[PDB]
Amino acid sequence: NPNHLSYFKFVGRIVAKAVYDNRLLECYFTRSFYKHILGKSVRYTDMESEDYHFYQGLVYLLENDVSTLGYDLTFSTEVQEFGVCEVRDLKVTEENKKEYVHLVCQMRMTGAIRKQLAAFLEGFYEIIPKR
Repeated sequence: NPNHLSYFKFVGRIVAKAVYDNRLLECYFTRSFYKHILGKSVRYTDMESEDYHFYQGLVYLLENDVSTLGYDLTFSTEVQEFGVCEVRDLKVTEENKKEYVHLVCQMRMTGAIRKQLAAFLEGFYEIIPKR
């Protein structure tokens, strides 16, 4: 849909109207999307629901030495958004991997939905103040 951001802002308006009216909707959003609507970071365990084989890659990253990978990595990942695939920087090391897994999970979760999400939040905060 070429207008999709506007429709996400509309549905965000309808969600904030239901909340303002104190009326229950049959919405069942992910914990990720509620975190996005609260401005909270996601956690790597969220990838388990969104992309199991990437969570599994991170679990091979947790509790294992980088030497198990057999090739080097850096802070960059391929993301499909709107059907375009692009390699995006996240800013690897034993200190950074704590950050690599966080930012790569951000990139993989938001990259493909970052603009839909920002439109929804624009629809939401119009009616219900963020604070």
